[PDB]
Amino acid sequence: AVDPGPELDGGDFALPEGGLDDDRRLRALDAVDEYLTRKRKHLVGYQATQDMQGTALDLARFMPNNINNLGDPFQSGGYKPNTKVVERAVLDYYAKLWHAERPHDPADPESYWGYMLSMGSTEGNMYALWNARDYLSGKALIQPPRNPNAHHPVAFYSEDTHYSFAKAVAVLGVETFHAVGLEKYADECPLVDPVTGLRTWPTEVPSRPGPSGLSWDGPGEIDVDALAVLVEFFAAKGHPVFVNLNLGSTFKGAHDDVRAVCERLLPIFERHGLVQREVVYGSCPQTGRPLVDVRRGFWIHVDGALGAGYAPFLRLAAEDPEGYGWTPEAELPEFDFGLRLPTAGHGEVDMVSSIAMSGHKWAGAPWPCGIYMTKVKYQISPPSQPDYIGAPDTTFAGSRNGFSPLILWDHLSRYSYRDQVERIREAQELAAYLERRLTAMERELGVELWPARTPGAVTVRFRKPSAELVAKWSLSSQDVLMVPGDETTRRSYVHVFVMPSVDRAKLDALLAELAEDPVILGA
Amino acid sequence: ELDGGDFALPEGGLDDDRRLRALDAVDEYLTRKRKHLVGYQATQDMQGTALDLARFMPNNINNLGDPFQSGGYKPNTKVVERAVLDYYAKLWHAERPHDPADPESYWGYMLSMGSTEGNMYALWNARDYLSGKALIQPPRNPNAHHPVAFYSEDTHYSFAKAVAVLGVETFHAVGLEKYADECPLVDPVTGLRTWPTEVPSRPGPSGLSWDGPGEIDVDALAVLVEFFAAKGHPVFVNLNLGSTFKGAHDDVRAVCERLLPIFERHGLVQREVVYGSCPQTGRPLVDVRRGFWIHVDGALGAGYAPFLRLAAEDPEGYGWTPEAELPEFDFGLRLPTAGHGEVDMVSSIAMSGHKWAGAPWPCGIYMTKVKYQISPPSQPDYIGAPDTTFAGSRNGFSPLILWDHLSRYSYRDQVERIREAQELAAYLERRLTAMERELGVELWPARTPGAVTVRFRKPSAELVAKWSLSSQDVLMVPGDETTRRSYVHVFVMPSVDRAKLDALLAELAEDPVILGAP
Ligand SMILES: CSCCC/N=C/c1c(COP(=O)(O)O)cnc(C)c1O
Ligand SMILES: CSCCC/N=C/c1c(COP(=O)(O)O)cnc(C)c1O
Repeated sequence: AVDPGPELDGGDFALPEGGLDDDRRLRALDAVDEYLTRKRKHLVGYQATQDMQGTALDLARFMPNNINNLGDPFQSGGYKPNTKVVERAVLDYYAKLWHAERPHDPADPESYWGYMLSMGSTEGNMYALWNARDYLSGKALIQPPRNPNAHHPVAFYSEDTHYSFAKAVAVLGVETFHAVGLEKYADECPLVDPVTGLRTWPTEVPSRPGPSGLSWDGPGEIDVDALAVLVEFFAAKGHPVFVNLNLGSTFKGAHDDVRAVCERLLPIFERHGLVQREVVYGSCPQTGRPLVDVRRGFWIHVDGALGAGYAPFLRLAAEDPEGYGWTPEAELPEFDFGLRLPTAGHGEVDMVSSIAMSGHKWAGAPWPCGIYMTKVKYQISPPSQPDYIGAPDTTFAGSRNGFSPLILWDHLSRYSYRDQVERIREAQELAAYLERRLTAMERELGVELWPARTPGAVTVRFRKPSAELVAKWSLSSQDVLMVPGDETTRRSYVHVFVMPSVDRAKLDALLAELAEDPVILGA
Repeated sequence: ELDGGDFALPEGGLDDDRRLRALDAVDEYLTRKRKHLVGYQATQDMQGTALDLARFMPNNINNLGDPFQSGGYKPNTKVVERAVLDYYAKLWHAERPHDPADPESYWGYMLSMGSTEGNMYALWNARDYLSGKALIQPPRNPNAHHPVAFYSEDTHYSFAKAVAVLGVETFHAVGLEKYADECPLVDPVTGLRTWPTEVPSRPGPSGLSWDGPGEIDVDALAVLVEFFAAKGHPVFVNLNLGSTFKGAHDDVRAVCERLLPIFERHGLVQREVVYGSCPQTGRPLVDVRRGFWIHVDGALGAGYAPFLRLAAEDPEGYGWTPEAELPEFDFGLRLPTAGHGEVDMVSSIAMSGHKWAGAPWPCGIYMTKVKYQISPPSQPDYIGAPDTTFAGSRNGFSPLILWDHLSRYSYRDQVERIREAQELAAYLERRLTAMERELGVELWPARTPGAVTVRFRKPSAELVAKWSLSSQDVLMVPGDETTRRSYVHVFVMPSVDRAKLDALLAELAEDPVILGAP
């Protein structure tokens, strides 16, 4: 099989007490560059854009600055070397793209609020679930200028949800429907397990079945029917509800049908008094009663780590296909802050409470970054009031990366909407091309590759090749059990993500190597 | 200031001329501010890190997963990351190499946020360890599972945030809820036994903490810890090694010496913990853990304190006797037990790379030991490496920044950097008091011995904005809004030299608020 090339050797990097001379330092940095350069040119297995030569030329000049966007993006604060003016421009652009109300205005509850992340979307998902936990549990909101389960939120998300949510749930102590089901409602699961036929609580909301009848070969989209049954169960018990929906899922690149979910859940929320409800937020200032305000009892979060970066552009083309000269083959669901639905008796309800996106995914960046966005009306009173930063502590991070706003600003400034439509068009068409070539390879060589692509996704999955090929092309791997609870049914998959830095020549080079790979051939 | 109009991003994009004009405006703004920043604990001169490392900006580097495991995302710098972690492990007297089979060996990782991530991780780790959640895979008492957090009034706001995020209760919350009338401390202002909101810091000339050094009151800590330990609670203590406003160093060694006998008396050195019930008959599955966790928030100080203590150990060899003693604080701090065994006292340390070293963005280190590692929240296929960190994707450019920094300086050069900063902080304090005598104004200058920050009366807004002076208000008698005083501080980082201080002092001497001072 192929050569992935040398790894870095730890001996070259050991840092002695006396320091390293300039020659040893440069040799080491050159080894890093040679390694990273070879790997970045061949990476096709992760949802991370690899080409930003232009941003490097333009933004290298900023590396001498210790930039810190400490505090809320909407006030400078005392740390003057900051890029909050740039950060606000990037936030504004995405607020427009996601049909949020702009400008940000602390006096307008419907207006957007958001900030740029210093980790990746893990930060945005953690923040979302923190914000939701406190909002749904009755903690105090930010300053303007009988039911025992009312304060016990329950989280719902599909089996294709990223591991950051399992992490966030544990960090924040938000209980999933699975945990609450087992603890409080052990024999009352409303779903029958398709393998066993028993009413056992599933660990996550089922995703849609594939040809097998099971989720492993399905599209990776949440089963809306299953979600609605589960949400109804807990809403009827009096619990407020947190739902995460994946817009570009980690392995399959699937898009949960956010509009279908919202249409199906709104009447459930209305029936069970979760559209508008009174909430006690601590005891009353002196005498032993409570205070009360009015809140919704549900929170829909869209994990658009990947997909919030391209879905607006695909949807633009879908709305005017002759203008963009492209009809996307798959429909991507309405998902953003513009999604508004009628009710029986509360008027139009704006359905989505928050969105996360990663900048190092579709746009590309040299480090993790991204955006969390919500609305003013959801903002929680900050944990404390630090004088020393001069700006409110409204964010998950303390010190914040102020170079990432420059990265994304530079990116966004170089492309029109039409250019952004072209980038998602080419990726969609090249993903379809890859799937076609993989099935043609199965016919030419008489090998099984198990190729699969969810319509509208920018990723294609297929049988895992040799370890050396996986290492050369940074293929991401996932094992599946074709029948849950049986380790004899394991299949090993990889996938390829067709990002804007992946072109036809790169895919053709990979395909030529797959065709001669010893695992692929010697099956 | 920067004009928002220059930065609005149109649907159609910006042309190359508008783009460059905007980027030039940003550079001009940042350059002017960087050169005058003296009010925050952030090194502003990286002395060629940018020359050396700009070349890496074309790479989407991702150190996804554990630093000590291969993963599938091959454009990563984990080899570099491990070199950096190894350097700090040695500096902090941790056991190396990292080895999952050696419980005493270090484990740590590089942060993608700043020290906020490391403080959050430490409290998460401690919460789960002290509460009996399952530990990582190697190759009676109703309060036993209810940890209680303690830290001083000079603790950074990231802890208040972390406590809220993680649902860890502070001694104040638990005191109020469970033990409302049993506070063992008397309030120095009121004389009532009201639970204070944080562990008292040491008093100043006022008899109150506001003009004190900013170090935790070890007596008060010990009284509080004993109270909750005696009730059966396990205990988390955060100690500040270079506090945010006063740059104080909690006496970590004194704290550990005072707490160990308390832990031994109340069975917190080695205790049985229930971490489940057995798969058939639900009998408690059990291992032995400690019932306390001491974290050092070295966001700032973990970067310089080793080097000062190196000089203190050999002052004639380094040609410098530090004037203040910085406490032993690290993984090497080991105390005798009642039975003449030894206990390694500190469980974790956090440090920020954008503070003492300098970086273009927030970064840092969290470090603990293998014996404390918690079982990951889930098992992910698609990353390869275990999900053992707070971040998911991780900044792999920061390891390059710190490696490059550390590679350029010997231990002796690092000792010189902290020497120069200590001497310049002492100079600043002398010049401020000389200014009070020359101009006949009261500047309230204050510097905790051994700190690299000096606090003084807040000057005009204009000067504050020019020099990025950090501000803090204090009430000189807690609860009385008429006793408010506004301070600023200057942090003498390695990028602050005599000339910069002298220029600031010349402006302060003509400042309207300083000259107009009642
Ligand atoms: C940049 S490629 C390696 C990361 C893969 N996925 C991350 C990922 C994440 C967490 O984002 P981060 O790693 O913290 O930037 C969240 N949600 C979804 C749907 C994802 O797919
Ligand atoms: C870099 S100067 C602005 C940050 C000031 N203080 C941060 C700070 C932090 C939180 O670190 P970060 O902001 O997340 O990097 C924690 N602990 C202590 C003792 C601190 O002083």
